[PDB]
Amino acid sequence: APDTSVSNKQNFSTDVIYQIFTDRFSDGNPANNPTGAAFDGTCTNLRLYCGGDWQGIINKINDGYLTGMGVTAIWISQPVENIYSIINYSGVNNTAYHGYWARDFKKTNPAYGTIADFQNLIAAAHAKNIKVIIDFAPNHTSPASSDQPSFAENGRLYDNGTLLGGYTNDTQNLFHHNGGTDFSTTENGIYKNLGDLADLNHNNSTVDVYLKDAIKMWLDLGIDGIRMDAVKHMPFGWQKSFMAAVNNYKPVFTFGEWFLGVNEVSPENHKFANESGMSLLDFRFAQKVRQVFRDNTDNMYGLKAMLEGSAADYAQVDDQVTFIDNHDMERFHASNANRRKLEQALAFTLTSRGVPAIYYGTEQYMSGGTDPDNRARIPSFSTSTTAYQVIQKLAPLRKCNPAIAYGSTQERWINNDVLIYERKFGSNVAVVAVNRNLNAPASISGLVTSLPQGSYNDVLGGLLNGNTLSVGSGGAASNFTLAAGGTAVWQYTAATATPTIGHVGPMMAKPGVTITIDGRGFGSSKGTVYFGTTAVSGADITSWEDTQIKVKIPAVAGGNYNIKVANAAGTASNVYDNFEVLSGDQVSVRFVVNNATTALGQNVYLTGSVSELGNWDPAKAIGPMYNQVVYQYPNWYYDVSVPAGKTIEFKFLKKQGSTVTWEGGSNHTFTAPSSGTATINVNWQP
Ligand SMILES: OC[C@H]1O[C@H](O[C@H]2[C@H](O)[C@@H](O)[C@@H](O)O[C@@H]2CO)[C@H](O)[C@@H](O)[C@@H]1O
Ligand SMILES: OC[C@H]1O[C@H](O[C@H]2[C@H](O)[C@@H](O)[C@@H](O)O[C@@H]2CO)[C@H](O)[C@@H](O)[C@@H]1O
Ligand SMILES: OC[C@H]1O[C@H](O[C@H]2[C@H](O)[C@@H](O)[C@@H](O)O[C@@H]2CO)[C@H](O)[C@@H](O)[C@@H]1O
Ligand SMILES: [Ca+2]
Ligand SMILES: [Ca+2]
Repeated sequence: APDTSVSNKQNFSTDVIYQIFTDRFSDGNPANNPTGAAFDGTCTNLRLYCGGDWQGIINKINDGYLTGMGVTAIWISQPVENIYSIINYSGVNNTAYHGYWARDFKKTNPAYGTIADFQNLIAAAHAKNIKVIIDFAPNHTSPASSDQPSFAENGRLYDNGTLLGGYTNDTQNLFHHNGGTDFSTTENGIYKNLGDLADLNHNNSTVDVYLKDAIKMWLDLGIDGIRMDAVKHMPFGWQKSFMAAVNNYKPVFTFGEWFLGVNEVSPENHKFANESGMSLLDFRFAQKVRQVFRDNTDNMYGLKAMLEGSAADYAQVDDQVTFIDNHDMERFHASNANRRKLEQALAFTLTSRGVPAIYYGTEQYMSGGTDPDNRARIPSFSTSTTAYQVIQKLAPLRKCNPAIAYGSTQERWINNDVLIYERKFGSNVAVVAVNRNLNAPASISGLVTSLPQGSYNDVLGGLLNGNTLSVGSGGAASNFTLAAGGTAVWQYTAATATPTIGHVGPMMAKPGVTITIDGRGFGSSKGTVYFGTTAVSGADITSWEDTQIKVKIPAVAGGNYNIKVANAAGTASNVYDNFEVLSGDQVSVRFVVNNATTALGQNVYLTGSVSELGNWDPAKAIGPMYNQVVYQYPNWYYDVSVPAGKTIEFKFLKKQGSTVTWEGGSNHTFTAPSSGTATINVNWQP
């Protein structure tokens, strides 16, 4: 099938996501609605259930609402069984309508539906070419109080109705018993509770295995992607081990939530996105779009910087999920603000790099502050708004114009208020002009593009006051005026004659797994795929088309590789880098080193005998290690993903800048478990 097909669970770049809060979309089946003091059919009390379900979702899909808009994927609330307790948070009653308070991951939330409802959901969606994504939140169970076992459901965890354990008297130690985090350090928000939420302990085998098994069920249910909650609050290594489990079974596009504040830029965030096996919600894009188009606290120059920098910081920028708002911020649209801002920001996001996500009700200009305020019931299914039409006109271009889905980004004109960018992929080009100034037009002269000579109509049809464009020879545009609040899109498409790789997924897996290579100009006859210098052809290439290739990863040694393709005639493609070949199935192991005392600005790292550990390369060492919560300095710890059942040799080191100090003696040695987790404790050899 082509790259754009609904069946492509590895690439969401040509798609447009619609983020839905199940409870607040549509109640197609009142019968499953909760009753009593947990329900509010008026949905005036934003903390109880309003009754939205899967059925309601099916209904909107079938009656043309989402399809009419151009949406091609839907992202919904965590489907698992939540707690039933109404929780009084100082006079206010709170229900689990949000689905973030899990009690059993192998069961559904009856307020949303039955498994059969779920299966119908996927069916209906699929039938209409819409992919399905679900939230997944393995960091915790529910709000619990260690000495007030009667409070809520005491963070109890079940396994398909079977009681695993509770927060009080946690002998098995399923949970963390370290107190609450003050979000002070990365280490602090990982090993402590998020408020009163029962913190799961990924280091306990039971927990480890339970979670890995739970996600398979859903995978077996046919989901197209997973949205991970609180990735920044769980151990990185465990998460990488989780990714491996998914990818080594049934790979699906996975993205996590790692909140970034205004003007915040984190290297940890980059690294996670680059090596964990999942991509992230592009908080950096979001924050910056808001400042520029909404709060007006930065200008075009700032957008431009975020664009060029992110491109450099993320190994796979096109896998970052963009948006303008979501359930964790106030609605972009403000009561009394000019709608044109929300419109401009939608246009922008839609034609920009990444995977655009639209928060339900945006197209309806919903207003609302922070939680619970940004979680109201969509008040209407009108296709008549300007926003609905914007999406409707742009969304489809992600499928038909590869420049938009996979192209580079390039600034071609700019000032404080204006920004003209060019996207390019093969013989495809898209040019976008935005004039944030709602009061002043701009004189546009000196514009050069890669567009062929000719005239171009605004793809928006003038909806946002766009205009036509006249490109002369040399792609130089003739002078024009860009109306105040003006937005225009122009484009050029044509066949690509040379193999050009636009995307790869999954990006990390063991040999034998089939990966997906999307692009253009691959031709129709099988060619060759290169993993590094190793060539793959024939049978192992399970399928080959012009825009997509499916191939089994050869049994090469664990590591990082570049991928490349060559057509049947031997013409080679561009290189796609950063593919990680695992050394085998993975397990999560806690490494602990005793008495490794450092000096300031000097940390301990870990390295060893396998690719998962850097292969003795200090530039690729794991770390820096943690040292405050679980184990206190001078003891250091760290949760690492390693090849299951393999015998491994390792050593700790002290780095400072790029200046290294090795532990003395001989490598330590250990054999990873076949499954479950383990804890290796040793002392620093001087
Ligand atoms: O002529 C190519 C030139 O076009 C754009 O420069 C603009 C500039 O952004 C505007 O602020 C204004 O000064 O007009 C210039 C065109 O004369 C690209 O930004 C620039 O890099 C490029 O060289
Ligand atoms: O908190 C992590 C911190 O640990 C290391 O610093 C040690 C320092 O070397 C010791 O002499 C002692 O004063 O305790 C510090 C930890 O609290 C790393 O040197 C440092 O970079 C790192 O942030
Ligand atoms: O370079 C591969 C080599 O790396 C490690 O050797 C360290 C050694 O442990 C240190 O004491 C120090 O002398 O630097 C060596 C790196 O050149 C592993 O110990 C070793 O097995 C491996 O071959
Ligand atoms: Ca219902
Ligand atoms: Ca945690």
